[PDB]
Amino acid sequence: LNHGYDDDNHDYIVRSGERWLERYEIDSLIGKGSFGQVVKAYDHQTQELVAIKIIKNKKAFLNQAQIELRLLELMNQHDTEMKYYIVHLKRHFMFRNHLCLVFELLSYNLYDLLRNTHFRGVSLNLTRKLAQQLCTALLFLATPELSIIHCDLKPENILLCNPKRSAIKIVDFGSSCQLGQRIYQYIQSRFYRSPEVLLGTPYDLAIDMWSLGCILVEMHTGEPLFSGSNEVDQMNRIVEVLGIPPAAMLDQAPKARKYFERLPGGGWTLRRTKELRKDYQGPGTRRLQEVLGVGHSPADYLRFQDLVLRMLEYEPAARISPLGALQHGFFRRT
Ligand SMILES: COc1cc(N2CCN(C)CC2)ccc1Nc1nccc(-c2cn(C)c3cnccc23)n1
Ligand SMILES: [Mn+2]
Ligand SMILES: [Mn+2]
Ligand SMILES: [Mn+2]
Repeated sequence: LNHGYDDDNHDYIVRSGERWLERYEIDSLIGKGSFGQVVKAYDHQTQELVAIKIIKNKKAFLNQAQIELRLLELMNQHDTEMKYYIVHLKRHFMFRNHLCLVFELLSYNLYDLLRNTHFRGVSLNLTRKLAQQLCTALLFLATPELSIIHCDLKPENILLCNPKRSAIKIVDFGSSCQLGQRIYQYIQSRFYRSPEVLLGTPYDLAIDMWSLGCILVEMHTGEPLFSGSNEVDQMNRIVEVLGIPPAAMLDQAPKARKYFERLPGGGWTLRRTKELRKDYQGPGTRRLQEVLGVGHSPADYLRFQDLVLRMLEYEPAARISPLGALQHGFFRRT
C-alpha cells in the first residue's frame, strides 16, 4: 500500500469521480487482469471518454509494460491501413506510482457479444465478418518490421468499436513480444494456449493463429472449444478433438512426457492419468463436426470447418498463415 493508494494486489484503488492531473475523471472499472486495471475515464480537456490502463505498482509489471508501450508506439509509426485494427495508445503518463496508458474508448468485448446471445453463438455471417478482421490484424502483426506475437488473443481482448456495428479492434499487448525475442514459457490464456506452448517448444506468430481458431469456434457455438482446468487437462481436451500430435513435434518437445508416453513400436499415446475424464473415448473422438453441431449454406459450414481445422494444425509450420486464412474460400467468392 503506497500512501494508501494501492490495495494488497498493488492495484490502484479506483474511486469513481476522482480527478487525475486536473484532466481525467475516473468513471468506473472496465476490467481487471494480471497487468492491473482498465477504467473508463472522461478527459475534460478534449471532452471525450477514454479508457485508461493502470499498470500494477510492481517493478515486474512496470518493466513488462515498457515493452507494451514500445510495441504500441511501433505499430503506430507508419501510414498503413491495417494498423486501424489495433486500439491505439493516445498517451502514457505516470500517476501515483502507476504507469497509465490512455486509449480511445471502445464499446465492449467479444465475450459481452456472446453473453448477449445467451452464449448460443453468433450467426455464421457475423462469425465471418469478425474472423476476416481478426485474420487481417494477424497479417498486420506478421509484417516483418513488427513481427509481433500478441500472446494473449482471447474474447476479452477483442473489442467492438460500436454497439450496432461489427467493426473490431484488438487490445492487450502487455504480454506481447517480437519474433525470436520470446521471454516467457507460460504464455497465452489457457483455453487459447497453443500446443507448442503447452509442449514447451519454440513458438512464433503461429500461436496467435491457434488462439484465433479457438475463438472462431467459440463465436459460432457460444462456448470455449477447449476449456481445460490446467495444462494437462488442456492437452487432453485438444487431443480429444484433434488426435495425437505428430511424432516430429513430440520428439523435440521438452514437455512431451507431461502429457504423452511412448509405446514400444507404437509411437506416442496420451498418458492415462486420473486427470482424464471417465467418459473419455480416445483421441479424435470429439469430432469438430459435432462440436459445431447441427451466407449460411451447408457448403458455407463445410468451408468454415475447413478453415478452423487449418488454424488448429498442430505443427506451427503447417498451421495456416494470416494471408492463407484471408484467401480461404470461407471468405472469398473465388
Ligand atoms: C466501456 O468500455 C468497455 C467495457 C467493457 N466491458 C467488459 C466487461 N463487460 C461485462 C462490460 C463491458 C470492455 C471494454 C471496454 N472498453 C475498452 N476500450 C478501450 C480499451 C479497453 C481495454 C480492455 N482491456 C481488456 C484492455 C487491455 N489493455 C488495454 C486496453 C484494454 N476497453
Ligand atoms: Mn512515449
Ligand atoms: Mn493479457
Ligand atoms: Mn452451442
